[PDB]
This record gives sequence, C-alpha cells and structure tokens, in this order.
Amino acid sequence: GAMGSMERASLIQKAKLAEQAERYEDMAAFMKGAVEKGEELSCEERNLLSVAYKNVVGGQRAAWRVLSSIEQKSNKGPEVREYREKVETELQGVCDTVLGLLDSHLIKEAGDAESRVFYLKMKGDYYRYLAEVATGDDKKRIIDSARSAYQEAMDISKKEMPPTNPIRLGLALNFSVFHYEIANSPEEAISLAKTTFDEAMADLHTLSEDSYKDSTLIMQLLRDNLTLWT
Amino acid sequence: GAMGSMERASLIQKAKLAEQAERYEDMAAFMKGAVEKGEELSCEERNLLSVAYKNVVGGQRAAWRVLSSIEQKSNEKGPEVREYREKVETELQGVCDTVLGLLDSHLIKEAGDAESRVFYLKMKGDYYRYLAEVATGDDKKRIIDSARSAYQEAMDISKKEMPPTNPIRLGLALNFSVFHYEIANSPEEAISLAKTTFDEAMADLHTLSEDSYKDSTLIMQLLRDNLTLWT
Amino acid sequence: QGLLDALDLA
Ligand SMILES: *C(=O)Cn1cc(CCOP(=O)(O)Oc2c3c(c(OP(=O)(O)O)c4c2[C@H]2C[C@@H]4c4cc5c(cc42)[C@H]2C[C@@H]5c4ccccc42)[C@H]2C[C@@H]3c3cc4c(cc32)[C@H]2C[C@@H]4c3ccccc32)nn1
Ligand code: NA
Ligand code: NA
Ligand code: NA
Repeated sequence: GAMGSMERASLIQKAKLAEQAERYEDMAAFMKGAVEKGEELSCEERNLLSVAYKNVVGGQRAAWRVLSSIEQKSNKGPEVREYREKVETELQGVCDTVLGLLDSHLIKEAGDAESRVFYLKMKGDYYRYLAEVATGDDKKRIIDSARSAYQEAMDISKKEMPPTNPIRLGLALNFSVFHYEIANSPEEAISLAKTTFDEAMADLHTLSEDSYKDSTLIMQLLRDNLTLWT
Repeated sequence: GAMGSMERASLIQKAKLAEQAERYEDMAAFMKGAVEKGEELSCEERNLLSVAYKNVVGGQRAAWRVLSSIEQKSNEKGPEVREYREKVETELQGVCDTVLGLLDSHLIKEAGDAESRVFYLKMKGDYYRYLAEVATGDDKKRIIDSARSAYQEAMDISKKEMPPTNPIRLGLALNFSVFHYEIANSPEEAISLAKTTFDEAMADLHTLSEDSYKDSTLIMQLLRDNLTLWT
Repeated sequence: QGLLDALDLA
C-alpha cells in the first residue's frame, strides 16, 4: 500500500486532518494504512475508521438511489443503466475493501465485547450495502453473510452487554432494518425492534451516565420505526 | 483517454445524470470527454463544463483553506499538516492544469460569437487566479501575469462587441476588478475599472431589457457596493 | 467522541 512508509501515529494524525477538511476518501485511506500496521485500534481509532468508510459508501448509496430512481421512470437508451452500473461497481469496490479489512485485521476471538460486536455489526452493514445492489445467486449468499454476521454480534451482545448498551441497541436497530428493507421479513423487523426497546425499559436501572445520550437517541429510532411498521 | 469510445450525446447525457446525483468529478470527466470530440459547445454545454469544474476546484480550495489555516496555528510540532496541505495543493493544481489544457487545446478560438470567446477567456483568468492563490515567488508572478492577460483579452472583446449593460460584460468587469484588489495588489486599477464599468452602464440603462434587466442590475449594485468599500 | 456517528445507524 502507498501508506506503508508512513508512521502509524502520522496516519492517525492526517486521518483527523482529512476529517476536519471533509475529505473522507483520504480519511479512509489513512485509517486503512493505520489498520495495516497490525495493532489493535483504540475505541477512538475504531470510530475514525467507521466514520471515514460510512461517509464514502453513504455518498455512493445516495448517488445509486438517485440514478436507480431516474432509471425506473423509464417504465429508453442505455445511458442511465450504464452510469448506475459504474457507481454500483465503485460501491462494491469500497464494500470489499472494508470486508477485507474486517476479515484480515480487525475481527478476532480476543478483545473486548464492544470491539467484537462493533466489528461484526460493520461486517453486517457492508454485506447489507452489497445486498441492496445485488441480484440472483450473488444476492442470496450476500443476505446469508449479513444475517450470519449480525446474528454472531447479537449472541455476543446478549451474553456480554447490558440491554441499554448503545452498541447493542445500534446493532439491533440496523439488524431490524436489514429484516425490513433487505430480507423481506417485516415480522422479524417489528419483533426485534419491540423486544430490543422493551428489554432496555425493563432493565433501565443498567443505563449508564456514559450511554444516557446515545442510548436514548437509539431508543427513539427503534420507537419511530415501530410506529412506521405498525 | 477514458471517454474516447463514448458518443458525444451520451457524454452530455451522463454529465446531466452526474449533476443530479451531485457527482461533480464524474460530471467534469464526462464534459472533458465531450469537449475532446472537437465540436463547439452550446450555451447550455458551456455552462455544464463550467459548473462541473467549479464544484471540483471549489471543494479542493475550501479543503486547502482549512489545512493552510490549521498549519498557521502551528506558530507555537510535526510535518504532517504541511505534508497533507501539499497533497491537497497538488490535486487542486492538477485540476486547474486540466481546465487550462482544455481551454488552450480545444475551446479558445478567434472564431465563434463574442459571448463564447469572452466566456472562455474569463474562465482562463479564473483558473489562473485559483493557481495564484496557492503559488509563491517567481511561479506566482508568471501566473498573475497570465491571469491579467486573459482577463484583459476578454475585456477588449466585450468593450468592442457587447453593449455596456450586458450581464457577461458586467460579470467579467466585476471578477477582473476583484482580481486587481484581492490578487494583483492594484487598488487603483480595481476602483478605475468598477467606476468606468458602472458609469458606462448607467449612461445606457434606459436600453435595458426584461430578459436581462435583473442580473444586469444586481451586478451594477456590487460594482458600487465595492466602490465605496475601496473609495 | 464519535460513537453515534461511527455506529452508522440505518
Ligand atoms: C469520545 O470518546 C467521548 N465522547 C462521548 C460522547 C457522548 C457521551 O458523552 P457525554 O458527555 O456523557 O454526553 C453529553 C454530550 C453532550 C452534552 O451537551 P448538551 O446536551 O448540553 O448539548 C451533554 C452530555 C451529557 C452532559 C450534557 C447532557 C445533557 C443531558 C444528558 C446528558 C448529558 C441526559 C439529560 C440531558 C439529555 C438529553 C437527551 C438525552 C439524554 C440526556 C454533547 C456531547 C455529548 C453529546 C451527544 C449527543 C448530542 C450532543 C452531545 C446530540 C447527538 C447525541 C445526542 C443524543 C440525544 C440528543 C441530542 C444529541 N461524546 N464524546
Ligand atoms: Na458510464
Ligand atoms: Na465537443
Ligand atoms: Na500526505
């Protein structure tokens, strides 16, 4: 990689510069170089990797939706399909980079529960993103790969984290949206969102100072979805 | 290059799709391909190429400004800020070089209407102005000379072939006057341009049409908005 | 800082 001759601490430093400049492609490239040094990320470094690649694929998905929509209005000429396919291929390239980093460097049996859940949930998210644009046999394997990563994350978080934990709630929220938008299982979507919300309320005594803010916003998103689906 | 196998009409069409999805790099790449087919661009196509590269350099200028600012607050340990500012600087320079390459290679001609010849000569001035913002010493002097020279060519064409009230002539004057003040350190030339521009426009204001008796007015306010700010 | 943004909520 072009980041191999750079110091770990300088790659982290320029990832922060890239963020302040809103240069997410560079932020991602720097954080990828950092991960390749082969040391465990701190919680803060983990968050920078995730922020950087969330912004890259986030922009590409939004661009895919605009084009995918303009294509469907031709209900023709090949231009819109072609351009949608170009953007699609770039999004698949970035998703493969992140899954490659997760499998190669970040997902392990060892390390705290928060890290093992956060990473398995990322794996679920990026397979979810590949599922949105995929077809046929590829699509089936990709949806099985998402559910499976999400499911592993859920087993770790039910065993090792309180029901109020923001990473556990965010895993449930995203898994529940997978069920709804991807796996065509409104029933599993509504059931997960409801048991997630209710279990946090029944164990509210566990809600920490450090999660009060993040867990309360995630609980509102769980509720808002239940209201949209019922 | 990469767009050589695509139909001109297909490149225009995809530049518009790119704009709707706010993918300004792709939009610019598609328009560069269209220009490379070697045919004149229309007023609409002209505007698409302009909007595309204006968004690409605009994002890079703004990122350079953020890094250049964080670099100065290192007054007050590490070469990282400077290195990253240089990386972004070089990308900005690369995009400006691409646009000047297109204007000199394909778009700037003795032929075509006055509007198209002024549009392209002004864009050359704008992109040299952008290179001047990040440049130093001898390179910076050559670049400021190149800008003035392009702006001045555009001014000679607009003074001879457009009426005083014409929006394109007024917008060229505005931009050129700001270059004088903010880049070339010539307050005298900046004031003189804005004054002769406003006075000549004012003397023919009775002629001004509906189709463009709005833009013309807005720019005429900015001429005198800055005249009092420079006195 | 960043955990909420980092969790890339759907
Ligand atoms: C990085 O590693 C360190 N880190 C952690 C965090 C997030 C959690 O840290 P914390 O400081 O404990 O949370 C917190 C934040 C903010 C504010 O400021 P503000 O609300 O006045 O703008 C506060 C808190 C603490 C102290 C203050 C506050 C108010 C309230 C609660 C907790 C806190 C409880 C009662 C009241 C409240 C309203 C809504 C829900 C829960 C509570 C700033 C920085 C962090 C924070 C998180 C969030 C927001 C603003 C702040 C925005 C986005 C997220 C959020 C959730 C819900 C509503 C609004 C917001 N950061 N860095
Ligand atoms: Na294409
Ligand atoms: Na052309
Ligand atoms: Na750099």
